[PDB]
Amino acid sequence: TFAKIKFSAQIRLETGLHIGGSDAFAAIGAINSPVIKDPITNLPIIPGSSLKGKMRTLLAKVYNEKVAEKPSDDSDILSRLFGNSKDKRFKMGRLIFRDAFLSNADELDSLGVRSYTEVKFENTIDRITAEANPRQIERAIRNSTFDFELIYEITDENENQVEEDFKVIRDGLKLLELDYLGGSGSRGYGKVAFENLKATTVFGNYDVKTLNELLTA
Amino acid sequence: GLGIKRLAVVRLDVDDLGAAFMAGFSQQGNGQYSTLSRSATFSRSMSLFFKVYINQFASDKKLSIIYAGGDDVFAIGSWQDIIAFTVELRENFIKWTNGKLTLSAGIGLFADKTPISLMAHQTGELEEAAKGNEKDSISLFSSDYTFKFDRFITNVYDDKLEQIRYFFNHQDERGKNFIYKLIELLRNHDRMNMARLAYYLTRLEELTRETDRDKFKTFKNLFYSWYTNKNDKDRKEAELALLLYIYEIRK
Amino acid sequence: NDYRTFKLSLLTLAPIHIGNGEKYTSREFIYENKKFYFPDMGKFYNKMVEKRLAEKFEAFLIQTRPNARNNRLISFLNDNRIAERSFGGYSISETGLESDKNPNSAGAINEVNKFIRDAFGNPYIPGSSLKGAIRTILMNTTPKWNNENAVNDFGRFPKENKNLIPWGPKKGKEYDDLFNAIRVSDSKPFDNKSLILVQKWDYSAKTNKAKPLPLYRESISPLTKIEFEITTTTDEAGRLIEELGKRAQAFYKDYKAFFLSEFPDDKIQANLQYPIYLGAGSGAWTKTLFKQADGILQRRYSRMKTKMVKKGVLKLTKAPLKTSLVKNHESFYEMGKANFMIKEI
Amino acid sequence: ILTDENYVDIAEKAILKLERNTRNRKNPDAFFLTTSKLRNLLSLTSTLFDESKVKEYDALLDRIAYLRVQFVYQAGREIAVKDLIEKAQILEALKEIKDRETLQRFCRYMEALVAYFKFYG
Amino acid sequence: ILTDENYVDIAEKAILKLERNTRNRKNPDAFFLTTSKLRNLLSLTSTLFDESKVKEYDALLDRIAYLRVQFVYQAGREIAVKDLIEKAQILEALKEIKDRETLQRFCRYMEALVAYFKFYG
RNA sequence: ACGGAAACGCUUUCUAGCUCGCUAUAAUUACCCA
RNA sequence: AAUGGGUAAUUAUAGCGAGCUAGAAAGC
Repeated sequence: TFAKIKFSAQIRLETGLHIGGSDAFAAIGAINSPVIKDPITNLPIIPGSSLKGKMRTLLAKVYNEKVAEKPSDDSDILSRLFGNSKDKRFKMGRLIFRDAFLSNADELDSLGVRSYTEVKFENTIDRITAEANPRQIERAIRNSTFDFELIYEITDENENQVEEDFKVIRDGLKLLELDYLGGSGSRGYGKVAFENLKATTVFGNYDVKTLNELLTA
Repeated sequence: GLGIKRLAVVRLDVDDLGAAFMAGFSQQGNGQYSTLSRSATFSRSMSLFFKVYINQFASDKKLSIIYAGGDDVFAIGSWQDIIAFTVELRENFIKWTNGKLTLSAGIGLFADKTPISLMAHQTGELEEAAKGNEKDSISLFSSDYTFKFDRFITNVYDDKLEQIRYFFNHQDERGKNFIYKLIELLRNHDRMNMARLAYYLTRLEELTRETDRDKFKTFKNLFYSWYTNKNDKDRKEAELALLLYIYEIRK
Repeated sequence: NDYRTFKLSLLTLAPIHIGNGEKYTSREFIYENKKFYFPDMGKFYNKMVEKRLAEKFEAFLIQTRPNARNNRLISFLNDNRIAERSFGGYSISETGLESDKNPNSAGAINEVNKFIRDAFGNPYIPGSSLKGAIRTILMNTTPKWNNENAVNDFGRFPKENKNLIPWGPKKGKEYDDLFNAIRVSDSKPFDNKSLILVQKWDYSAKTNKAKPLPLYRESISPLTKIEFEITTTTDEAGRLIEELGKRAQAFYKDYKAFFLSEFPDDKIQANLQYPIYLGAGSGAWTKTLFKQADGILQRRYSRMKTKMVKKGVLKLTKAPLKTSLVKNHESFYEMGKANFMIKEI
Repeated sequence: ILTDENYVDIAEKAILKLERNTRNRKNPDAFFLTTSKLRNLLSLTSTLFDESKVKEYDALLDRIAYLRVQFVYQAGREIAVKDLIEKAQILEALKEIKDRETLQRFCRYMEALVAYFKFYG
Repeated sequence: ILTDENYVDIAEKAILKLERNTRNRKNPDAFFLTTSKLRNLLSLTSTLFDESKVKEYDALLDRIAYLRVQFVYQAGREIAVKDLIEKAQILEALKEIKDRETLQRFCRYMEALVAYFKFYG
């Protein structure tokens, strides 16, 4: 058998984030560290790589006994969800993340918002001669929300391994409410709230009535 | 599993056998040495080499000398043994004929189950391209990998290839990917690729484990030495030596 | 879990002004009553251009007419009888005492520096400002982080090394980064009814006077408790955050014996919690490793306004006295004095 | 006016045209204008240059309309800023902003002015 | 002037003609120019050169105008990059572009400069 | 009465797998000019 | 002593710039 289910979480921002991008034609006296944004809507994205490779380190300091020192060294409680590329049977993912596009582009304009990002001025006080070194890093604003879809695969290689993995998905998705989600991090920029962790199947038939109780715990 | 699953074919040939039988001996002296006894002795010597003694040079190897003698030799076989058999045949024919009578091989690499008429003709075209390279050449594998036997055996097959094997089979960081990108930069080759390789090797020099770095430093200085040597004769050797190494380490 | 959280609650004795870079000018505000109105001047121009009156507004802006009462764009609206005040922006009430000048001349403030804000219209205090104030305490109270951290005369020699703190990836080495392991988060954003726009007041030694300055930064009203978090991840950082409550006092003791002395006790405040010096007004002896920057900071000022000898001026302001949070008359605060308490959660 | 293939050169010889201290041979050809007021000119246009990347011209032309009055007011404060807007034709170029692709060009002209100021003294 | 036979050799003997650090005998005979102050100039031309293949030249002649803005601005901030654009003649390689193959030639010139800077320490 | 007549160099095949745009960083310093 | 105003400096700094596995196989 083969099914595939889907987590429709909502990343609410709390003192919002800045996932960097590099631009060679920025300005002289404007943004030199911009958020990564969609090219045609110009809304900031939380791309799926910075979610996946953040949860990978969060659960790699936790769901490992041997100190990892690399991926393709995780203890296969991770590597059957995130994939190695040196183990034979665990090359493919079994977890398909998504880019988190910005949902409330209109519940933000309801408030007095005139740009969906905010530019913060951020000098560097030299501790001798007291002199500054300003910058302008861009960041997505506080009351954003992002439709976060995550897709989990199910084949006939999960003999008893399905409901084990939601002690890995919920572990990552409430350890990211501890960590900063890429950004400056140790200066704010991270704290988030995965509202509405609401799993549902989208291919195959599967019972998730037992599943929606270990998400609201 | 250390090989690519191919089979090579070598059609050797003595260069200027007809010039070795018409004139032959009249170069030394005043036309006093091209006589009957020396001519018959040289003829028996060459048939004794190219019909009897090819079995001694090809005693342990996994090949099959299909046709041999006169000048021309046409030998199928497994590819490492074919290349080593050509090396041994030249390194014993210059010991036999004192450095005179240069011979010219042409080797072609073929997949399995290809017909042995599409094989024999492409190897013959390789071989006549080798004869047209200079008086002596071996044309490995292709109409552009043309060398000399004085240079393929010493520099490519025993100097460069053993240096690449001595470097690569000591370490456990750089794999097939570094070798593939090295062949790509050796094959594309404008002047700007010398600067790109100078950036690439210096970037990978400090990316290593910092204990065994000078292994990679004495490799990268040497590779940049035979990329930018500007003689056109030390670059194609490095490309073909890396082809033979990637062939040897193919799973 | 390794992530030992905290909870910092901060308290404003003196007003605090934090960054924002930009500033309004002499003709970017309205003052109709005890409220200063700061409008979105693009929309002010967009409403006022309907009367074809903007050409008059071209004359008013370069108009260096005397008697500052008629220079501050209130007289423009009291003259051409524009009478809406329906523009955007925010409107904050007065400090009430930053107008040392005569009554009804008053309201002739000139250049106001904005407070940092997030895009909804509220202000907050950034976590990076508190984190840079924490880093000076941790650099000046750890005695291994003051001695060799200097120039060694590389360029013209003013510059610091900036490598004496665990910093970076650093090939081969395990990831140290002490200050990655101190993660100060931002504050909960409060409302504009705690901003008073103090004026800078310089109180020098060797000419015992309090000559004011024409720099009227917005600030924080005193006695405002501000939320913060410091969620560490290394126990080595847990030691420093646990010893904050003693290192802040040690930093203040090596400060007050060094710079606040030779200036009189009436200008100084009390503490009531553990002391900290937040940005924009505290001076270059709270932003620096001051016990080594005594001979390097004064080399930079070879201009028209050199520091008076060494440790030249003490910075004060004027806020409404809320308690009694002072110990003197006429409400001279310290402009950057704040006091925090920490607790594990 | 300014197109894409001239605005640097138009901004180059403007700073070669700016007046200097005739007196005071201490770093000679020191300008009457300083770096801080030129940065305070550029800070008017930087936010507009970002909003010309994110937003459209239509929600922005009032900000452009106020930027002319900002340059008017900064002209009337200091004599060197009164002259820099006349050597480099700034108010002549502010009259012609018909697009995103002209507003970004004007902001690159301002940044070219600041760059060629910093390169010279 | 730089043409298709010499623009790597020009970069090589322009990095070699640059002056070395006097002091700091830990890694001595090293350069004043940090790697960041040169990667933040190749950052412009790399994203140009990846766009020159896709786009026509006469839609990419504002980015090339910004090149001479940014090289001048990075030169006027520190003496090292000023020495770089005076040694490796980057401004006189920027007046003369005018078409696509010369723009890609200048981008490969900048790449050869960065490559030989990383090669010699 | 063309060493000719008839004859697809054709079928199958993911540029794929893994990987945080990240580390440090108080929008601040100096005190005045007419 | 009042009266007019602020003036100068930094506008990001130092890094990393891709690594490894695969490099064509099975048929007529």
